[PDB]
Amino acid sequence: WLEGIRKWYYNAAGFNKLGLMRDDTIYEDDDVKEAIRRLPENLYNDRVFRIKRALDLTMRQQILPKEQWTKYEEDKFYLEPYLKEVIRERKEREEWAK
Amino acid sequence: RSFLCRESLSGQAAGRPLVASVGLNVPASVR
Amino acid sequence: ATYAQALQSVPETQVSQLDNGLRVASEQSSQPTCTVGVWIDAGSRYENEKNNGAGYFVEHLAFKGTKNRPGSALEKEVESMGAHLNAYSTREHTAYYIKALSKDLPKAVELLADIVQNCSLEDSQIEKERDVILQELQENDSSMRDVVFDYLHATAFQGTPLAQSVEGPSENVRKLSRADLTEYVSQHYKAPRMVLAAAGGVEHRQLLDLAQKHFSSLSGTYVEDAVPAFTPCRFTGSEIRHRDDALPLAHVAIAVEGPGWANPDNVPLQVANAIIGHYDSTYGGGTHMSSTLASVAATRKLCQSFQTFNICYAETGLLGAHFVCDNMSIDDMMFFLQGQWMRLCTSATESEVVRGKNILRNALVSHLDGTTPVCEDIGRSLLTYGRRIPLAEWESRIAEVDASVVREVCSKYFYDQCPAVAGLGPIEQLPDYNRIRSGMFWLRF
Amino acid sequence: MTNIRKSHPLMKIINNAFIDLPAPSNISSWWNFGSLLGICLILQILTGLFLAMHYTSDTTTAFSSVTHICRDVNYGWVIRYLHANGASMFFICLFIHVGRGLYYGSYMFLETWNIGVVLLFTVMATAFMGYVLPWGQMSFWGATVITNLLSAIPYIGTDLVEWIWGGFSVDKATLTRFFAFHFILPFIITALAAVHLLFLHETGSNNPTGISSDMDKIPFHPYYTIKDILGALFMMLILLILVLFSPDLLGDPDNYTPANPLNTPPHIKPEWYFLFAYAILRSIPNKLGGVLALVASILILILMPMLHTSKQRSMMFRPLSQCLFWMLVADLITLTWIGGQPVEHPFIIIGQLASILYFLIILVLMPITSIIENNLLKW
Amino acid sequence: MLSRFLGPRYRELARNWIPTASMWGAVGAVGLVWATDWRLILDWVPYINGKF
Amino acid sequence: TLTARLYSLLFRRTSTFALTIAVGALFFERAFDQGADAIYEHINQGKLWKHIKHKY
Ligand code: HEM
Ligand code: HEM
Repeated sequence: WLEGIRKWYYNAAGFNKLGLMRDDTIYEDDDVKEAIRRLPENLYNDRVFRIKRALDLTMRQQILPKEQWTKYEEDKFYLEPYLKEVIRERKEREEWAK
Repeated sequence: RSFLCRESLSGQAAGRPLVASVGLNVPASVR
Repeated sequence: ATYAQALQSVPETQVSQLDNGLRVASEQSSQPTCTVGVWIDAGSRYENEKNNGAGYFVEHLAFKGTKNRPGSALEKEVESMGAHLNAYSTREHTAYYIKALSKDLPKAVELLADIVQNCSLEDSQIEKERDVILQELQENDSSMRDVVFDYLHATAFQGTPLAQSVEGPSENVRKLSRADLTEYVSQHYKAPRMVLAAAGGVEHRQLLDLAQKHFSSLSGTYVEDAVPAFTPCRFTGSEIRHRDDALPLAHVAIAVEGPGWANPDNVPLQVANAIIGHYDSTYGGGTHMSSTLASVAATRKLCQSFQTFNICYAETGLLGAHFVCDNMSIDDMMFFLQGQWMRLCTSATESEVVRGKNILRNALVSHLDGTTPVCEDIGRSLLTYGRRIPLAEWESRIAEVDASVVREVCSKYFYDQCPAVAGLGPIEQLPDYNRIRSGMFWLRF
Repeated sequence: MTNIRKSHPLMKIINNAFIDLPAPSNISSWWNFGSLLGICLILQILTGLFLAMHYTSDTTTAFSSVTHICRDVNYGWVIRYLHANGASMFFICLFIHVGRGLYYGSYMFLETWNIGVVLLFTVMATAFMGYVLPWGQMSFWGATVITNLLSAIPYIGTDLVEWIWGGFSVDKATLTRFFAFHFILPFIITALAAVHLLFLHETGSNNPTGISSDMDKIPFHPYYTIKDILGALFMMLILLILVLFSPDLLGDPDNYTPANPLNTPPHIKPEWYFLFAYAILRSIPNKLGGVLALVASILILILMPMLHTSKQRSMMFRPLSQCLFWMLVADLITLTWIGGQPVEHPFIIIGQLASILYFLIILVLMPITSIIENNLLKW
Repeated sequence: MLSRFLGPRYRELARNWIPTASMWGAVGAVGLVWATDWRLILDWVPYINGKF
Repeated sequence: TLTARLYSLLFRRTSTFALTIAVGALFFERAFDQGADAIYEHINQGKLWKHIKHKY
């Protein structure tokens, strides 16, 4: 089933190994930077700590133990609610320029 | 904008309560 | 009731004229208040170098005393009825308007007749008024917008009476005696160049008979034969920079030669101007403002306040912008602002033209609200145009313009025309005149 | 008082360049190759000068002069073979740098990527012109073939090839022009590399993870200076192995023969680093199609920023894209192997398939894989 | 990009810049002909064909 | 004025300016080359090869 292949790919992706939440791995274009700026303080601080710890781990080429990996159902989508709004605003601006 | 004559000061003593006003296309005004 | 239907209603501007030549024009709608005033065709542009500032003196001394009304009795009568008497004098027109109730019309016209016909011009009051005008000059020195606009006129219309300031240099005000002022009154306050305009609860027949019974003594004869003639002016593309680094902000105004009063190209150009629009720091529109320059300024906090003007005299006028901003913002705006004009001269779109048309319609309708602005419109239009243009005609001319018309008129007036930059204050980054003139054309086009 | 390092304008530029430049702490060893390229460039220039001080540029006395460098100049063979093998090291580092840019999504830095493509073009041109200078059989015939390729250009082809030849074939004029351009070009490469670093510094380096490393930054000096020093030492070890033990490992023996225009080598091939494109042009039958595929094989790096469709910049978290990338690398090695081999069945079919698969991966398979990738992460 | 640039205002801008861009292309064509001394084109213009 | 007509017919647009410059150079090259060559041949009449090809 589709969710099975999604979970298998989540395991094979690798950013779960570095304790990295899904939205942390997104590329940072203008929409993404504006979305990150829009984040609340607690979420921003958690995001920056996760990114810094992952950068440390990749510099030392190690991953956290089996227990402290982000699971499939613990991988919340925190950036998505703001990113979708930013995308909608950009699309509205383009449609007005249309 | 200074004032050093009666004619310039004339009309500068407020006699009505202040009413702030700001728009979206018009600059802010007070009275 | 649609826009067009409401536009037609527009109570008319019934216009008449006495034997002397003083055109009487009124506009009755409903109100118990009415604004009545005369719009003489005096001003700085009719003043020579020696007597410049005579009009300002005459306006100052108008309300102080008359022959029939000894003095402060005039002010007592004006205040006792609740009338707010006021006056002003531009470079072209000078006007007095009693702004009072409808029932006080017979007395209001009488008061205006006394002021504009029998003025004491007392030497003692002249001497007391002399200090006040000098004080007013020190007042206006502080006002940066007024001085930058005076610099604009001085550097643009140099060598012509139009470049003269309305108040006058602070040397003529200390020498203008009764003789010069009396000549000004007897040579400019003439019946043909006067418009007795009233608006509100005013009856055209009532205004006509009041004018007949009061302003009959007005004459149109110009002394022996001395008839001051209108002198064409020469827009001289130049620049002036009064650099005073202690000033907080740098007022910079740049304009080119626009059209005259009668030129139809005024209607398109204003639309183009409405496309650029105007901005102040305390707006709140911010980044989402439709005008490109407004959004750029608000996004980067470039300026504090920019606005576009359409100063328009009889045969010529100024057309451009005036922006107040900090020291390290003058150049960038002069890049963006000009970047707008060239774009408007080459890439005008239907959407922005429609926006400008709507802005112009709204401005024309909103400005004509209240009895006093209507009186202003009648008085100014009977002199500049010779008739009061109804709102329906304005709507028709606005509907005529489109993107092609805007592009053509902007290319005619803006593209590759020498400007008249005039700065003030901490103007260091202000681009050199060659840079500005280069920016007045686009190499892609 | 001001610190001279941060106040003297020259030392200020050096400081902002590679003293206090904020660099990510987790950049892998694959970034060191960047410095290696510059190091190689510097080394090349030095050796080039010491080669230009004993090398005439005349057809009559070109090849012999080179022998005089190897047989007579005190410590001359070392300089000559140092140049010859440093060219190969330069191209190894260049290819690894391009691969690193493809993998970790460093091509998202658009201006640096385009400047790098220009640097690549210039480097291949310089190396090709350099290979002609020894005037061996391979140099002469390779120059002849490559310039004859330009005759396929419509209208202005024959005139262009005659003009570049300075005549009607590869001869004294062509050799002298090639020497002059080989001399000047590396300085243009140096200027372009300075521009490359300039454009890079306005955005900072990209870490393997792709995520912005602004929170975790370290000064360049105490760490990456010594890291690049170690990388340079390892590259020096490899290059010196090549020079001292098998100097002509990556070199066709036919080059050690005077360029005789009346006798072709039984097999004509470029140097190894030029085979990947060469085989590509061998795949296309049409003569102009060969030139177009040749130029596209390198110019397709321009489309990388536009063809990117995955929500993630890097490729550490894209397994399917990783298999695709390694398929592309294996295909490149396949083309390199095929190019040296003579045109004959089955190498014709394998070369055509390799070129087709290369273009298919670059333009089609990678973006489609990225689009499939996004759906698997609910975006 | 494939649809953001496809708009009525964008089409109008294209029409506005068609004369400028087209005669810029004419500028480039004439400059190329002059620089390369293209006989195939210059053989037709009078008083210039006398050069050859 | 002729100059004013030339300006606001063929000088206002910088692209029209470039086209004018291109055509002007096209004609000026021929005119200048012809004039200079004619002058130079006139100064050295009978001393160039082109003036003595007929003899041989
Ligand atoms: C003349 C040869 C070249 C030199 C000397 C050179 C120099 C450098 C250096 C020193 C760096 C920083 C270290 C690094 O990240 O590797 C760098 C980064 C980079 N170069 Fe090059 N380069 C060259 C060729 C190329 C080529 C051919 C490309 C691809 C077209 C390219 C694209 C890049 C990119 C994308 C980066 C940024 C990588 C990152 O930030 O992770 N360069 N270059
Ligand atoms: C971009 C860096 C450079 C590269 C990649 C490069 C590449 C080459 C190559 C491949 C050869 C042929 C070697 C052989 O067949 O034996 C060569 C030869 C030569 N190069 Fe360079 N070169 C570079 C820089 C320079 C510079 C800067 C100079 C001048 C100072 C120079 C001067 C020479 C000379 C004189 C030869 C002929 C000697 C010989 O072939 O062994 N090179 N170069």
